[PDB]
Amino acid sequence: MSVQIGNGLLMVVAPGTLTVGSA
Amino acid sequence: MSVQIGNGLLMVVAPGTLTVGSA
Amino acid sequence: PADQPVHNYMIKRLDRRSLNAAFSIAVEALGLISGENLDGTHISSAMRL
Repeated sequence: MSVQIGNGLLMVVAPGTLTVGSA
Repeated sequence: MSVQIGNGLLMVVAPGTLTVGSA
Repeated sequence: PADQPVHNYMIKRLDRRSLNAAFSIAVEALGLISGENLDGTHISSAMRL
């Protein structure tokens, strides 16, 4: 009763790298 | 040219549930 | 008087400057793209687009 949907949130913030580089 | 690295971010915020419960 | 050939050595230093931009994101419109609160109806996908 303690593990991974905030430890969810926690690991896979992962598949976001662009946050593009362009205006 | 529109799908999943912000739809990346979007789905798998998932593997984070603790964000522990303890001080 | 005569002369000698003269040399010299110079050292130019680097510089650092970082230009940065920042773009904000909405709060209300956070599900449509997502599926936490996305719903199987037909209007949610339209607002999603």
